[PDB]
Amino acid sequence: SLADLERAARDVLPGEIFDFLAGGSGTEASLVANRTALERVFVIPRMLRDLTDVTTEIDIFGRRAALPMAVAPVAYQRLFHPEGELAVARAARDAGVPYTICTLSSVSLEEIAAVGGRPWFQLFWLRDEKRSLDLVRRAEDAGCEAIVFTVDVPWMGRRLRDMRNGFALPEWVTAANFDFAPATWESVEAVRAHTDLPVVLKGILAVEDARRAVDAGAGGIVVSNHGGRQLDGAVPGIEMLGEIVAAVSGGCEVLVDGGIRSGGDVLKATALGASAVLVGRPVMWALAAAGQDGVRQLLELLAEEVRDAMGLAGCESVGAARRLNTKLGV
Amino acid sequence: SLADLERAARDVLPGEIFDFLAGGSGTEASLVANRTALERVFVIPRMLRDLTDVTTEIDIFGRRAALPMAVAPVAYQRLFHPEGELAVARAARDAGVPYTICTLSSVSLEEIAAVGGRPWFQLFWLRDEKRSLDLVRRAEDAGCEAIVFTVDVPWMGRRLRDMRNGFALPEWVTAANFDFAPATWESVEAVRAHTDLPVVLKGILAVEDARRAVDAGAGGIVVSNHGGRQLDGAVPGIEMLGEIVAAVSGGCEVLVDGGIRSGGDVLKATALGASAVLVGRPVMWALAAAGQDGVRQLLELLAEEVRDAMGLAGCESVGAARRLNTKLGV
Amino acid sequence: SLADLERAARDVLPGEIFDFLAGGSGTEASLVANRTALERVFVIPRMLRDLTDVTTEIDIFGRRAALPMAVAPVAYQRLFHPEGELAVARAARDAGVPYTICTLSSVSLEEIAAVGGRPWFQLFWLRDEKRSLDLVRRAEDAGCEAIVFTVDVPWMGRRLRDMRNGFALPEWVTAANFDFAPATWESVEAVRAHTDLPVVLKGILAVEDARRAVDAGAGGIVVSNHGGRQLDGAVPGIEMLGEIVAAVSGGCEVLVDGGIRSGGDVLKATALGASAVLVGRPVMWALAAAGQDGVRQLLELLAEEVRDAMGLAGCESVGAARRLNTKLGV
Amino acid sequence: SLADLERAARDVLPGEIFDFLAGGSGTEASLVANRTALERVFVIPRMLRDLTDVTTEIDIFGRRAALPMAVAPVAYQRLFHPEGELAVARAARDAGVPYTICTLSSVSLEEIAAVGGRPWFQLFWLRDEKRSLDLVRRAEDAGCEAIVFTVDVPWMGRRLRDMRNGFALPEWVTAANFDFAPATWESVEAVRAHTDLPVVLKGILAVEDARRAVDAGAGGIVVSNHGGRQLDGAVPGIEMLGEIVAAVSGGCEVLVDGGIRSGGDVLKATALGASAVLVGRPVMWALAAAGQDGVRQLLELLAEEVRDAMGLAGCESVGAARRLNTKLGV
Ligand SMILES: Cc1cc2c(cc1C)N(C[C@H](O)[C@H](O)[C@@H](O)COP(=O)(O)O)C1=NC(=O)NC(=O)[C@]1(O/C(C(=O)O)=C(/O)C(=O)O)N2
Ligand SMILES: Cc1cc2c(cc1C)N(C[C@H](O)[C@H](O)[C@@H](O)COP(=O)(O)O)C1=NC(=O)NC(=O)[C@]1(O/C(C(=O)O)=C(/O)C(=O)O)N2
Ligand SMILES: Cc1cc2c(cc1C)N(C[C@H](O)[C@H](O)[C@@H](O)COP(=O)(O)O)C1=NC(=O)NC(=O)[C@]1(O/C(C(=O)O)=C(/O)C(=O)O)N2
Ligand SMILES: Cc1cc2c(cc1C)N(C[C@H](O)[C@H](O)[C@@H](O)COP(=O)(O)O)C1=NC(=O)NC(=O)[C@]1(O/C(C(=O)O)=C(/O)C(=O)O)N2
Repeated sequence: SLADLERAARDVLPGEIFDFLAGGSGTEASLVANRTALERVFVIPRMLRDLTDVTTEIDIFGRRAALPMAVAPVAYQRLFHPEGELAVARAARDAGVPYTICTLSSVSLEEIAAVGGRPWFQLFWLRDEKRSLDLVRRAEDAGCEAIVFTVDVPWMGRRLRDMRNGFALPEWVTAANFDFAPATWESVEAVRAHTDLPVVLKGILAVEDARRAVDAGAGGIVVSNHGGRQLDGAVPGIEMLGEIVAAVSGGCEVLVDGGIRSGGDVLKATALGASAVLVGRPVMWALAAAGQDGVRQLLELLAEEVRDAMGLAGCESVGAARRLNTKLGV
Repeated sequence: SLADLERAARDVLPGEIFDFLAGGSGTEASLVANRTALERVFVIPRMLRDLTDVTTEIDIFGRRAALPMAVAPVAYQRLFHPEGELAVARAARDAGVPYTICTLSSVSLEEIAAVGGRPWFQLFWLRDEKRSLDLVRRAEDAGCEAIVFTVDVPWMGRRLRDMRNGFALPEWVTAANFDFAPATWESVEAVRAHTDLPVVLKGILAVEDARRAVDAGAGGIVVSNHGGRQLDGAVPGIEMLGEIVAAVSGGCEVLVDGGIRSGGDVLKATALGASAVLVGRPVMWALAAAGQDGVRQLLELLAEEVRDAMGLAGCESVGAARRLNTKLGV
Repeated sequence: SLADLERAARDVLPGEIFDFLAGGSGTEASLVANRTALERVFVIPRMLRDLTDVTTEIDIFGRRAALPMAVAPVAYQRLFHPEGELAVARAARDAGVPYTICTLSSVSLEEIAAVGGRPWFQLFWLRDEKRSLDLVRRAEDAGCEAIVFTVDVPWMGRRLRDMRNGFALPEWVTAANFDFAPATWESVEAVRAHTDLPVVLKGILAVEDARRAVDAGAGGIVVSNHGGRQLDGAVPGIEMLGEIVAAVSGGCEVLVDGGIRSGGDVLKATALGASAVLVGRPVMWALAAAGQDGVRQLLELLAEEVRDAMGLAGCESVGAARRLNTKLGV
Repeated sequence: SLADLERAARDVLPGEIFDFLAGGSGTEASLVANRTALERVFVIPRMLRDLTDVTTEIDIFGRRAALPMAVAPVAYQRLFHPEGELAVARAARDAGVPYTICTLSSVSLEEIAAVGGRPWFQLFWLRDEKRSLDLVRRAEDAGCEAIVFTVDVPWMGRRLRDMRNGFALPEWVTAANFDFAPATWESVEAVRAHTDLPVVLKGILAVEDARRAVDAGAGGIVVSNHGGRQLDGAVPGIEMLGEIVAAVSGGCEVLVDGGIRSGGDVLKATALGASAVLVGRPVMWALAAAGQDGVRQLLELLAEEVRDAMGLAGCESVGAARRLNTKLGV
């Protein structure tokens, strides 16, 4: 799987960049808990069903995706490889997986979107509502299909790895969308009224926040502790997903991320009730280790592992994988 | 117990063969979980009962067995020792334990069955229904007493040990029954209508699959994650057994396997409600380390450990061992 | 506490004797679980009560004891020190703690009892009922106050340490009461009708066995997996004690043993509802390391630790310690 | 965070003093459990609330504090640094955090209180009720705002580190308030009738003790196992807090301590329902490593971490942090 890639990335990247990537907030309690949560989940597979036409495809936000997965927004991809966002966006397009353009992309969102595929745009709320809504309109004018409003960063968590490294953006990595402020529910309304694209709230962990996101007109949420990078001691998304799925009752798409490292982890997420996962760090290890061709290989291996895991679980379709039962281990 | 044998086998076998044997799918989460599940189970022994006539015998599929245990189907036994299946089948016969002939046996099922004893036949479903049913008829014509239909291998799991070893069958190990396709419930019907032998579905983990197996006319099931070799993250059988036993309500025999390493583990399986266990890897460690006499010694040591464990638990009979209570530890 | 003593004993004893002492059955799952069970138990202390007259004394089987504790029966004490049972019995008497004379004592039970104090006698059932009942009468004629009928040894568990050591009784260690058979409930009746002493069944783990022991006229039970020396995978006593206490409802004394290593462990046992503990291995480490004076020092340190733990928990009396609540940790 | 400081303190202090500070009673089961309890607690953060005016302030015992935190009473602060209590009290005052003057302060309580700020006084009950009540009156005459009656030390726990070190007060460290006896509920009444200051019972772990403390006229309790220094095997405070909070139903302030090492730990304590925490050992590591300026820096870092954690959890106020939900991990 992806475990060699992690090493290959540790080798090629300067320590302080691999730390920017790998790290969480505080004591990294939430970073590690993301993995322990997935490792505790056991799937109950079903046997003897028709697998003649096993398909990993889903429809999400009006469109077909090849797998129940999107590339998570990860800022400043030129930190990992000279072609940064463009290499990832190309591989994503060719794998039929959505790609989430960041607000802090090291290439302009217009350029990334011209790559084609299914680009989404991740929004950080700026101090000026008009700058925020102009970023939303640019993304929509540029053909982005969803606004992934990041709602768990009223400010960045305390990253002790980057504080200890005195890490700072190299001169040659820029925020290309530019020549910030806590978001609120009113900020969500402002975006929702400005766009006809689906608004996807990223970083929901409370059941009542899931519910309110539906009330608020979200088309989706991402059940996420931000890869353990925001509140240290935040519950993992994976530990809140089943509850959140039951409370939303079909009222928006429910994605999850944090620690997805395999196809089997995708199967577990789907059996908990997720519509799709986001994968972050692994796509940046592939990017670091081998640029566009590395990301394309990661996405093919993940595509094979999802298909393998589904069929061994008796699931012809992602919808069947959602109906699987689970059992929690120790 | 068997722990020396494991070492003795590691010594004598080429690394890549010991890996074929020892390995599971994916990250081996289900391989390890099989052991953690049994280690969590504590038996509540009963005291002061009559042990004058302690007997480990059971009746299963019309016939007496000496212990609540059969040899699991393990392909290509000539990988482990020159006499392969014949050495194991001889030791099994002389120990009064059923032996499961594989579809991928490295000696023909007719030869293995001529050894006598209580041979069962494990069926992999082939692409051609007529080849499948002809393998069933051969087994029945050859005096096999049960068809162990393996229902958890629509295709083989991803074995990272064998992928990393680029492992492949030596020239001198053949599939002797030959000069494959996902099974379904219709495949089960096809076998059930073709034979009067008991059909035993191997690889059931879902309660509703157990129930349906009874509905379908199975004479037995094996509650099994295939030794952690199929879906990585599949629940252990041992973790589903009690639920499955309660749902079947006596309607077929319920075997379990995965990680049985002692007589006490046999006692635990029986106290959870299993009719019998299958033992896989340990019979191949004995075979590797000492051929027929090694398997016979393993089966005598297991026979002594089962009898010891039963009497220390106050059980004169396997039926009394099924009535024991358990308590789950950490 | 006792942890230095363990080392001091490892130093002075031949490896194979320290193994006779330290060891359990099978994989020692039940030996280790005894410790993990006590370590999981947290006491909820009470504050601000009157401690003016804190007393560790109890009345058990008609008589006062200085602490809620007795010395467990441990065979062949001359293995650990030349004065063997006599050194332990002297220290026990002078500490006001009952001492359990073994059926396999390396000094005659008449000699051990002449030491005075509060000797109990542990009975193994022999093949001949008349030899058994004659051992009971000797103990009673010798002034023993209780018969501790060991009911968890229809035969000795498989001790892999002693099998691997080919351990056997030295020539100079004898069974002094001599110049065996599974006990049953009828054996219990036979003893109960032969003596007016309290009969204490040692090795009860099932709730229904506790209840039946009361029905049968037992004056006590010892909730015990025999220090993990009998069924490997037997639940720890400490894990069944609260349930057993509730089911007996005051109908006999309920002792527990296995892994008691401190006064705080005595407090935990009492807060679970035990009347008293037995301590085995620690009394033999003291004996090995320093003979009679070593056992007397162990008993004084345990006496101080029990008194300390009780007062820090707000308990003036052992009866108050039984009313404490507990909380189970991980 | 504080983890470097711990090392810096280990370096500068004599082993036997760092052990006086770091150590618990018995096997330190309760010392370690304090940390495992906090590490098991996950917060469920809320998103998208107004953080325009995030404030860490609370009102407690009539007065504003800058953070939900006080310095715990820790005896003989001149052990850690020449300025001992005065350095800590100065830093506490300037950080707007209450400081708890000990009965065994190595500077007189009148001197410590002249520093100003929000001094509380911790009371150990003496053999003579009149000495006890005269210490209470001195504290009140000296402008202390609360009496923190320590109710979990009828006598000091067995500190094996200090027994093994034969540790004893250096000649140059004195008990400055001087030129002891178990407290009871009558002792609590005696203090309550002698002072109009709030009486805060420190070392409550039982629900019924919490309730009785309210009945008794306490203004507060501290849910505390005394940093694992008193009963070894005492439940952690953090494990009883939620239950205690629910039982008090607003009837007194409920503080907690034991193992608070960060702002996130403060957030966890508050989400469990605590009014405020006490921090002990970390304030003495800062003191040892850098005297007054070290304590002031610790309090600024803790102040920043609390504010960070609150905002990442969507809490504008400590009252909002109390309403957060939690989820217990493994
Ligand atoms: C290096 C880096 C950068 C980001 C992010 C993650 C990493 C690892 N994230 C979090 C991801 O989208 C995301 O939830 C996953 O990382 C968590 O899952 P995973 O890596 O285990 O698969 C991001 N999530 C977002 O919504 N937006 C990002 O820009 C996003 O937030 C920022 C940022 O812009 O600087 C951070 O610095 C940070 O999150 O710590 N950027
Ligand atoms: C080397 C090897 C080979 C097999 C199998 C196991 C091993 C270890 N199994 C699984 C066993 O029957 C079985 O459930 C036990 O192995 C699991 O228990 P255990 O070894 O812990 O006691 C097999 N179970 C079957 O129903 N049929 C086999 O042929 C069986 O499946 C195949 C195969 O034919 O190639 C596999 O390669 C595989 O399972 O991974 N073969
Ligand atoms: C070396 C030795 C010997 C014995 C026993 C224990 C040890 C350690 N026991 C078990 C104890 O009475 C007892 O329950 C405790 O050992 C378990 O608690 P602990 O040592 O953790 O405090 C014994 N319990 C009994 O009722 N009778 C003994 O003679 C007793 O049983 C025999 C025997 O006679 O040979 C054993 O060999 C054995 O138990 O394994 N003898
Ligand atoms: C070195 C030392 C000394 C004390 C105390 C703690 C330490 C570490 N305490 C316990 C604290 O107030 C307190 O609850 C915290 O230590 C527990 O939390 P933490 O250090 O993990 O943050 C104390 N709590 C009190 O109410 N009074 C103290 O004097 C207090 O009790 C005494 C004493 O006076 O000698 C002790 O020796 C002892 O507690 O073990 N003194």
